[PDB]
Amino acid sequence: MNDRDFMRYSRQILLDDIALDGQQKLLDSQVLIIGLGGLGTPAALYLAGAGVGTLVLADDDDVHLSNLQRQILFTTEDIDRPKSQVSQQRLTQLNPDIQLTALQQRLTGEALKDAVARADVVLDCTDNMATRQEINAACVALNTPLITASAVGFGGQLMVLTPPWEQGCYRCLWPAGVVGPVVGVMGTLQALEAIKLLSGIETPAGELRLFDGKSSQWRSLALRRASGCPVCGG
Amino acid sequence: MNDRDFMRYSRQILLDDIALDGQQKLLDSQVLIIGLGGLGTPAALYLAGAGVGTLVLADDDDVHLSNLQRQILFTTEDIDRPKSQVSQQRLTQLNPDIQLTALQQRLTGEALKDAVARADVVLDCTDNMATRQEINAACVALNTPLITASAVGFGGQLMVLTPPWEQGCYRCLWPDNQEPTAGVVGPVVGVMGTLQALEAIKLLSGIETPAGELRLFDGKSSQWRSLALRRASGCPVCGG
Amino acid sequence: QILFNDQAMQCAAGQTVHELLEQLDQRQAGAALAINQQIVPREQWAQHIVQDGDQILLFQVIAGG
Amino acid sequence: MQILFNDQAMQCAAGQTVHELLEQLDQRQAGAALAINQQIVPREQWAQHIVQDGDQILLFQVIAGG
Ligand SMILES: [Ca+2]
Ligand SMILES: [Ca+2]
Ligand code: NA
Ligand code: NA
Ligand SMILES: [Zn+2]
Ligand SMILES: [Zn+2]
Repeated sequence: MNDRDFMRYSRQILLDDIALDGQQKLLDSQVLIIGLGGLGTPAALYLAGAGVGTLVLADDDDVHLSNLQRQILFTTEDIDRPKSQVSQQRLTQLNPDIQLTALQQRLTGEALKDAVARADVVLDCTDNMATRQEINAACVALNTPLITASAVGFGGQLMVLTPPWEQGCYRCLWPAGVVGPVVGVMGTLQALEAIKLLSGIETPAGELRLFDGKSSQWRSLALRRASGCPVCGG
Repeated sequence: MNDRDFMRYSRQILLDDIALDGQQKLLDSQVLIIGLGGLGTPAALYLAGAGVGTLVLADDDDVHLSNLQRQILFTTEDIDRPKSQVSQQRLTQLNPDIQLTALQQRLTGEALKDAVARADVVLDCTDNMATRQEINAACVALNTPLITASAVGFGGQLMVLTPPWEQGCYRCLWPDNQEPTAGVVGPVVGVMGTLQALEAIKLLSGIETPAGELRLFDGKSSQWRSLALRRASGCPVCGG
Repeated sequence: QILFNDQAMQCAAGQTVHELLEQLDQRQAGAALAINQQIVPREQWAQHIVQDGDQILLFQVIAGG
Repeated sequence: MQILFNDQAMQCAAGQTVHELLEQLDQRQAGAALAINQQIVPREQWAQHIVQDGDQILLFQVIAGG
C-alpha cells in the first residue's frame, strides 16, 4: 500500500494480528451498512477510519433534530438533508482515500439482493423486524455473513451470523427512548466484529450477546438452528 | 429547558429513568474530559448529544493523520490543529446549546485541581500512569467521582470510582507510577470511551447502577468480566 | 428446582417448556428462551422437558437501532 | 490442592501465599493486579494471603493507553 495509507493505518498495522496483510485485506473488502441511525453511524465512522476499502451506506431518512442525541455522525446544519448523502460527505472528510457509496432508499427486493451480493459482510443497523427478517433472508441466500445488533432503553443485543449457519439465522431466533451510548456501544461492537471477520481474526460467532446498560452486565448465549427454519433449514 | 431542548433530547426524555427531571440535571451538570483521543472523542460526542450542560475538554495534542483511525471527532481537514479547539468547534456543530470549554494543556497541579473541583464528574481518558495517578489523587482529595478507562490492542479496562470510596481508588488497585505507544483497534478503545459516557449519564441523572467494579473487555474472545475492587489499607491517597 | 431469569423457584418434573411458561402466564410472542445458556428454538418448547437444575432465561426481542 | 489460574486448571502446594505462588510461576508483580474468586486482592496483601483449594485466580496487567 502507499505511504499515505501506511501512516493513516499505522496504529492497527502495529498489531501483529492485522499488520500489513490484514490491513490490505480490509482495503480490498466491501461492507454494506443498512440503516444510518444510532447503530450505523458509529459503525460507519469506525469502519471508515479502519480502512475498509468500500463502504456502501443505505438509508432513506433525512436528518432530524431529535436524531442528534445518538446519531453522532450528523450535525445541526445537516437537518433536513438525506442521511446517506450527509454520511457520505462527513465520512469522506474523515477518510478521503476509500470508496464511499451512498444509497438513498429503502433497500428491498432486487436492489437489496444485489447489494448483499456485492458485500463481503453486511451490517444490519435497521429499526424494525420486517426489515431485519428481509435482510437476514438475503444474507443466507447469498451466503454473506451478517452482523446484527439492536438497542432500546438501556438494553442491547448483538449476534454475528456466518455461513454455513451452524447456529442458525435471525429467523431461527425470532420466528420508549434509548440512551445514546447504549445504542452507540452496540453499533461500535458491530464494527469491531466486521474488522475481525474481514481481517481473518479468529473469534466466536453464533452467540447472542446481551447487554443491560443499567446493571452494566453482559451475557452470552449459544444460538441454535431451528430445524423448521424457512430460511436456513434447507 | 426550552422547546428546542425538549425536541433535541426527546428520545432520552421518553425514558422514565431520565425523563424531564433527569434531563434537567444533565443540563445543569459539568463534566471534565481529560484526554481527547480514542477514549475521549466518543465520550465527548455522546455526552454532548446527551445534553450535559457544560463539557470541559482538556488535551495538549494537535491532530495527526494517524489519529483518524480511532479519534472519530476529527477529520483530515483538522490535521495539525489543536485538539481541544477542534473538539470544541466540532461539538458545537453537533450541539450549539451547551457550554463547551477548551483547555489546550496537560492538566496538572493547580490547574488540574481547579478543573476537578468545578466538575461534577471527571472522565480520565489519558494515556499514561503518571497522569492517571495525578487525576485520581485530585478526585479523591476533592471528593469528585472519577470514571476511568483504558484500552490497548484488543483489550479494555473500565472502573467507576465514587466518594466515599468504599472500594478504594485507582491507587488501591495500581500502586505503579509507570508501566513495567502500541497498536489498538479503533472500536475497542471506542467502546470503552462510549461506556465511560454511559456511566456519566447514569451518575449525573441519578440512575442506580453499580460502581467500584473493574470491568475488563477482551475484544478478540468477545468476553467481559467484572471484578469487585477492594480498598488497600495502606493506600496513600484514600487511606485517610 | 430451577433458576428462572436468574432466580430460583420450584417447578414440577416431566413438564414441557410450554407447560412451564403457561403456568407462569408469560407472553411467548416476541420472546426467546435459553436453558443453561443455550437458546431453545421456540418450535421445540411444546416437547422440551425441563430438567432439575435447569437455568432458564426468558427475554424479549429488541428491534430498535 | 487444585486451582484455576487465568481460567486454566493447575496444581500447586497447599499453604502457599500469593507471593510464593507468583514466584513459583515466575510471574512479575510490578504492573500486575490479582483477583481471587472475582475480588481484587490488593498487592500489599500478597505476601500473607494464602491461596485455597478451588480458588479461581486471575493475574493481569494494567493497560494505561487511551
Ligand atoms: Ca442449515
Ligand atoms: Ca416515558
Ligand atoms: Na456478498
Ligand atoms: Na468537583
Ligand atoms: Zn434460520
Ligand atoms: Zn486508594
